[PDB]
Amino acid sequence: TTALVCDNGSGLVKAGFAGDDAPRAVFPSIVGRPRHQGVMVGMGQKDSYVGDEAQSKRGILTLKYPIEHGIITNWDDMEKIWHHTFYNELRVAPEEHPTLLTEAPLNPKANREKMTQIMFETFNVPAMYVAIQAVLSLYASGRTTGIVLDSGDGVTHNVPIYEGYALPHAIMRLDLAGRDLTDYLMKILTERGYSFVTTAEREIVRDIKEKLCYVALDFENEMATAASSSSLEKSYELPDGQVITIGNERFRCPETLFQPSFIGMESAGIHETTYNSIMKCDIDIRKDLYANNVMSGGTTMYPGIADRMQKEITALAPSTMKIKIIAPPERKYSVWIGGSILASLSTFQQMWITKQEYDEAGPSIVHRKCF
Amino acid sequence: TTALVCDNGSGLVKAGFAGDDAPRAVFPSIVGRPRHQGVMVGMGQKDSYVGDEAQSKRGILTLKYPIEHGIITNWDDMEKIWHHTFYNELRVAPEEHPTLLTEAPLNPKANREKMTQIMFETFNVPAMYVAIQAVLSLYASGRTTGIVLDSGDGVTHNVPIYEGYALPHAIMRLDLAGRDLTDYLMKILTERGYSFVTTAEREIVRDIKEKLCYVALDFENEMATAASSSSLEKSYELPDGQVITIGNERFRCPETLFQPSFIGMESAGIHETTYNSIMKCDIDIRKDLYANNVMSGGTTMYPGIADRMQKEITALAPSTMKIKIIAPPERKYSVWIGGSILASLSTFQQMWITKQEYDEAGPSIVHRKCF
Amino acid sequence: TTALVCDNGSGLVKAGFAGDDAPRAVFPSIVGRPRHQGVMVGMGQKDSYVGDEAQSKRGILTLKYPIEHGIITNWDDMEKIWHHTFYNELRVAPEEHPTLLTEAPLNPKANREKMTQIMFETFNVPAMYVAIQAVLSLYASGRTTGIVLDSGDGVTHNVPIYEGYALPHAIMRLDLAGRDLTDYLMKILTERGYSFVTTAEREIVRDIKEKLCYVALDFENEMATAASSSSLEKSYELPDGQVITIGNERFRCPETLFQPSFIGMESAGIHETTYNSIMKCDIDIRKDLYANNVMSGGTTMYPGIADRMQKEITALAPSTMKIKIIAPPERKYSVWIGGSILASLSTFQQMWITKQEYDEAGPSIVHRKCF
Repeated sequence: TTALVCDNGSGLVKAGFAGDDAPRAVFPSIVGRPRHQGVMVGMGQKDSYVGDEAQSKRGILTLKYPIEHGIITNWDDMEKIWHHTFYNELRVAPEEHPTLLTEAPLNPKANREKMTQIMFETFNVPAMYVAIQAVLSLYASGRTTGIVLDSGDGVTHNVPIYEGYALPHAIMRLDLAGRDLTDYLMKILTERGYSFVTTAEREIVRDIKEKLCYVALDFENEMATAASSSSLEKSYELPDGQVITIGNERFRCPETLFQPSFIGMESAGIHETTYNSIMKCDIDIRKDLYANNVMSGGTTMYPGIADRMQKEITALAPSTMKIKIIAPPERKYSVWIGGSILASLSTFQQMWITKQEYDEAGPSIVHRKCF
Repeated sequence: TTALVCDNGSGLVKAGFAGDDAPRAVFPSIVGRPRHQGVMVGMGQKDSYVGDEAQSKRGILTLKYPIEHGIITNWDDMEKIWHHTFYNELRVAPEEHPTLLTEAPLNPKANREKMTQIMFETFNVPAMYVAIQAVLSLYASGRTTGIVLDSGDGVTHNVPIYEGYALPHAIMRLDLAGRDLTDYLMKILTERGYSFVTTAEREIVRDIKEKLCYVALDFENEMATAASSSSLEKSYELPDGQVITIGNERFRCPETLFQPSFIGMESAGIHETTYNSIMKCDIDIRKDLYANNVMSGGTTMYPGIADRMQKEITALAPSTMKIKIIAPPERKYSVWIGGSILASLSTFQQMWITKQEYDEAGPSIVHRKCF
Repeated sequence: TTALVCDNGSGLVKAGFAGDDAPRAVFPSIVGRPRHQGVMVGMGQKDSYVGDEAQSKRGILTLKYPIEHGIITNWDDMEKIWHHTFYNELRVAPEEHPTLLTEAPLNPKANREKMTQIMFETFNVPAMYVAIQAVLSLYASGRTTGIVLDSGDGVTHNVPIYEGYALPHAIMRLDLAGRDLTDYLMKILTERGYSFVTTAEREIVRDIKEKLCYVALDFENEMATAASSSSLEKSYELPDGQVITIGNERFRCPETLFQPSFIGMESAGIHETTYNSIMKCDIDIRKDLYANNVMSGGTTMYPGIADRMQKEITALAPSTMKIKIIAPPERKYSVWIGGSILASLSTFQQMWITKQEYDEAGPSIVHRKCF
């Protein structure tokens, strides 16, 4: 009695069979529709494109994401994707295989409830389970207890976990991502003496961030040194036809995660927030949580972020603690992997949700059953 | 239920039966009337000559074209031609056979409407359809999707096409032809040191263009080399009784299509215009459109034009594209052939226009039904 | 110590003396060059015409605008214009009078820097200042705080302002203008049953928009009523020799500004964009900004646009706001007037930019000094 794992990401969709250790089918979750009327005339009496079919036609077409992190607002597009995943990608029948679905942290009551109903009434699967993306990531690292920061191509969250059990009532959402960082990056460049007011320049700033941004061991020490000298300056030539320069900007951009005050947020930096989440956690797992801090997703990929996290937590630490930061090599696909191992374990078998249980208790049962 | 195909060209008329792969009746569409009164006195109490009858009497008589590309202004002459085509040429009854008619791009509302009315009220055909000359050409090459440049003996147009569907709202008209090129050709010859001010000389320049003009791989490279040296010079003796010489002129004449700035036009060269038309096209057909560029008609016959087109498009191309230029051997009769294959296909059967549909919606229905 | 005000528009140039309340010298900024070679032969061994000299010769000559809104790409032509303005128009010496220059929103770093350098090194003026066209318009209405929509004969922008201070980092550019609207207008006419495929017809559509287009109190209500009935239909006879008709088209054309979705733009309507700009603004000026919304320029002239703006903003408003729309009678020349009043005020005297300040800080200093 194996199950299918469908991971709904913030930019990519991962599908596979239970007991498999690597995804064999990955594709973005996008809907292709014409940008404007001129595109529509040449469409050829057809509506839209779904899946890999629209992937190579992306520039011309408007791509809409069924998932906003976050929250699924377009149900009609989302349905097409699941169909495409099970049929065109997986090439298996949903009725003969159970389905494992992922959910965004703090998922709305209407949104979580509608999805489960579709799986049984529409697809008519024998049994399906819904799990948290952050929870899955911890399993992949092989750690049952820990805290995982999940940043994908949409949203970033801090979720504490014990022996596979999470605390949804204690999950905080971070709205700070690379795009926000880029606007800050432009602000710092302007102070330096480089003007990036035009739209073309802003795109260039984005490229600069992606390839020329890293984080230093001590921000206050490094920022002042970079601000008063040209020792850390770098220059990059883009294929478009012009040359731009970046200096203190390279480490200042990622800094805002640690110090939100630079962008203008009421909430305190990520390093303190991680601390608050662990403090609110179970008494015998805190020791494990500090030594099991794991970051997941493409956005948090920036090298040295783990080292930078280590620097602030140790300096700002109280007294009865030790700080170690973990950054697994497979962190990009950590979320999918945890579900796979979890589904292959005996302990998780009792935690599955069936059709009969669903009808009587509703999708709400997820808070009581799902950790 | 077969149909007759009547192709109304910018100099030749092609007629035949549906399912036939080659025209068996071709003749120019001309009206013969006396040039002056002296011709009129010897006429023999008669008005004018229509069809093949006036073809061998062309020098003496004024030939008027019912079609200006373009736009049909003389209805009375045009009617005679259709009659001649169906009766004297085809030798079939219009009432027993459906008729397929062609139309010029951006055909005026009054002109398109009057023609269809004549076909049903006058000829009383069971059903008739009107198609675009450019659209037909693409079918002949066996390509359902592509972009075709149509240059005949009257006008040149760029029309994008997908699965047989065209975009009339996005069609641009080119007024640059060989005759315009010839005037330019005279201008360049004058700079060189050859004087062609007299009328007889101008005719000679025309002959020179027709037999001694070709296009080089790189215009800027070649023009400077030709201008500063006699290495590319050629001389031709006309049967009339005099000898003339052409050099850099041979490749400069066709160049204006690529670079309209030489003649004095606001609009940019043809290579850029083709690009603009494809960009405005449907998202999944653009990849096909670049690899399916097809040129049709006698004017664009000049060898090396396809090679020259290839050179500029690749050099001026952005980044996410590949450039291939197609020049089919049967391009002279490509327009007629596409209609023939199209009429023999099941998919096109649903796209035919009938008498009842016509009366309620009018000739306008053509934009909604005809691609 | 008075100054000269040179307003560089998107079609007209306004010049005058500081302390004057009305422009006494206005002329389009155009360069006259031959359309083609035939014009060139009759030129008379001369290059081009600048200023009022080329104004009555406009049909024959190609007119090039030094300013693209927007962005100045042709420096050589632009220089001639300033010379003509100060000398032939103004009839004053640039060296004895300070010069006030205007700039397009989001002006490129190279373009803004080159202009200021020319004013001091070339003209050698005692002192010159550069101001934003949108910022100037607010002063003319007599309001120091507000938000101004600037649409001329080139580009449309939304710029928030407080006590004379603007926010260039928060300025969004609108590419929607009457010409774009006209293409839409043709699309709606086609649906109705009127065919405007030919080029001559398109010009007619333009005339129709200019004289027969207005905006109704409720678009959704009115569009459906107009679509299903002939009650709002109008007909116009052009002097050329033909008669055309317009109905629902009259209010649908201006609508696209409110609802960009009709043309095919990712961005949301202007009414929402104005809201976003104010929200991002200073805390004590928002109350003033909503009650001080001012529109400037010829394109936004269409009567009822202010009334239409009022309808959507009130309906889509959250809770803690009141909506009032202001449309000053002198809005056509509002941009020039604000500079005039601003130059005559004591508060602005400290905000002027001098030669010594310029050389050390560069043209960039404009973001720090100019609001």
